[PDB]
Amino acid sequence: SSEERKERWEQGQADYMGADSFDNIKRKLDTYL
Amino acid sequence: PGLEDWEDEFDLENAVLFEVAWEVANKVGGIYTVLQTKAKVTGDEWGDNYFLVGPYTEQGVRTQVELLEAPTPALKRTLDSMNSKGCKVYFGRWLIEGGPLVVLLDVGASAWALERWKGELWDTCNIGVPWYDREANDAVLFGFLTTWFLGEFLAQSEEKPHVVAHFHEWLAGVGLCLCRARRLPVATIFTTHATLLGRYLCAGAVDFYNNLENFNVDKEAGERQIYHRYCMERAAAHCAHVFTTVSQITAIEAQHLLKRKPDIVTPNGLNVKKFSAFQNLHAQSKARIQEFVRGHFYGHLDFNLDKTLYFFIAGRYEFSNKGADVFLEALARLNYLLRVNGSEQTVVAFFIMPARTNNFNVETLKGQAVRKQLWDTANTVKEKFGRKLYESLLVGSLPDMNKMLDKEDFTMMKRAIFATQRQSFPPVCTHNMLDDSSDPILTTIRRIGLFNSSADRVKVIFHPEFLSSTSPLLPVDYEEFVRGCHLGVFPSYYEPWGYTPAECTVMGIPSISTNLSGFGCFMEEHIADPSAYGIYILDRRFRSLDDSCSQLTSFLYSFCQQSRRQRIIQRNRTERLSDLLDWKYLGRYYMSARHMALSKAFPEHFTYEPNEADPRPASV
Ligand SMILES: O=P(O)(O)OC[C@@H]1O[C@@H](O)[C@H](O)[C@H](O)[C@H]1O
Repeated sequence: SSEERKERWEQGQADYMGADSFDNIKRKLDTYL
Repeated sequence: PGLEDWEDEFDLENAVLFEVAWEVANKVGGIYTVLQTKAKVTGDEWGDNYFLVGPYTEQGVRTQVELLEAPTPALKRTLDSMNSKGCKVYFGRWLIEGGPLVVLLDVGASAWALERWKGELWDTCNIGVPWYDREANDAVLFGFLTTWFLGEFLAQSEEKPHVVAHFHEWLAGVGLCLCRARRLPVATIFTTHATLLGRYLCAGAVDFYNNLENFNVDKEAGERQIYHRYCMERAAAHCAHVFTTVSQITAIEAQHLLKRKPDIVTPNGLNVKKFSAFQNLHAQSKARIQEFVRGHFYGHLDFNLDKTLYFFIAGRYEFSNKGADVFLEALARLNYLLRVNGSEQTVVAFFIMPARTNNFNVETLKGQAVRKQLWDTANTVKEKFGRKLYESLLVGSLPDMNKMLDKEDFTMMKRAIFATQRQSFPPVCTHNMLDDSSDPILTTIRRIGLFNSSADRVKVIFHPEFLSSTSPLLPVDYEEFVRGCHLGVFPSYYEPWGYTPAECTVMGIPSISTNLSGFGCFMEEHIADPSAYGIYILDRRFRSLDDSCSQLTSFLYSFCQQSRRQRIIQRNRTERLSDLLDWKYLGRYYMSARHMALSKAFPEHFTYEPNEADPRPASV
């Protein structure tokens, strides 16, 4: 949740099955267009 | 024929375009030449509104960048604020053919802001960058400075013009993502020349081209620790007003990998004027290659040199990507076929691929020195014979042919003759391998059994070193040597676009490519009956390896069976094909992409009619 996910981002352990999949980035990005 | 000012008459008014790319004024890859060639025509269309955004390098600015003062007060104030806010940005010209305006951004002068910029990037798109990449951080900094420069330029202008941003590669996609994030009134174009995961998946994984729909890109990005690079690449591709690709194969690759069909395909072109400086050059090059093969094959010249064909394959040392194994196997099969049929033709294959060598071998230098000595002795004897014949012929007497040779002439001829004695066979490579045990090309040659024997009808020459005009044995550049060859075979497997086959074809040499490259698909789509124009497409997508090899063998055998008149006609047809690959025609697709971008960004002021009109049916 937020900060710990951010940490896992810089150290590079991405839970790409769940929260670190590109789908979340898609639903966050699509609002700007 | 078809010029830029054919049908796109459009109110451009106060529009500025930014050609953002990480490699501008910094030679790194191959699309450097693409930008350098496109700059002239794009600036001619755009006047003085063409800018390039790229990182600063001391070597590049020292060698090919001339610093100058920006012509507008807006650039003056933006540069002053940019330098006064803690960064370091310079201005100047690019010393190339077109001479476009360039802004250079020093990524090393903004290391203080990376900590806050990473946090803002994460809060904007949830994109994280590991600390050990040393390249993605540079891309992030380049994008942040690019978007900040664009925002300052649009904000500080007294009257706001229509700004167009054009990015080229994922080291610059962060800029597109950020400018779309901050809702700047900009038209964004994203063009990709090569998918990131394509190169990773072609190596190691099998049948990458038969499993596009069965690839869940997230994991394959995951295990290779290239997840974040794919993330930013795909995010930049998604949030683009117009998405563009360089070739059809890359179009399907992006569609099945980036999950977005590209709106327009833009092939890469080149300027044909410089290459054109057309049979005299080929004849000279063929004769001098004959000189080289005479030098290499001293003591075993038992085959006619008027019926010998020269094949060649060049490019970076990728055994699988360039398909050299297929070429070698098909050469072995063709040697078998020619030996069975008892043909007088001979095939000499050249392999120009860089390797890890130290020096030349003794045999090649010995052969070249022997050839030089023979040539010198022949010249001396022929000069003496001509002088004697002239003097004896002025007095009106027939030459007593048994007295034109004296003791020293016989001595020189004898010395040459004992110089041309050799018991071994000519070597297959002209250098000394440092990894001869682990070399794939030599291992394949040994397995297929081509040792330049007397009975062999196919000769293999491997030339690892870069081809230079100062070479001791081949003092020639790439262009002149390629001009003299007979055929260029490129059985490539993975290549987004073929620069080397394009250079071969624009030169006027018949070439063999695959339906698996951008150049092959482009040629197949834009002409009918491609075999008549000297281009043979190998079907590699819908066929197995053994099928691809048999087809290539059949193509080579058909080429070898052609008569001299047929070869001349085919060569003239391939000569009259260079104008299809010039920016005078290929530059229209980029222009259409720009018009799409302006239509999407500002529909109130601009409206585009979707005209996709653009041809060589046949010649026999
Ligand atoms: O007599 P022209 O119509 O000018 O043609 C002469 C042409 O000049 C150059 O373009 C080339 O040498 C051509 O091979 C030649 O045909």
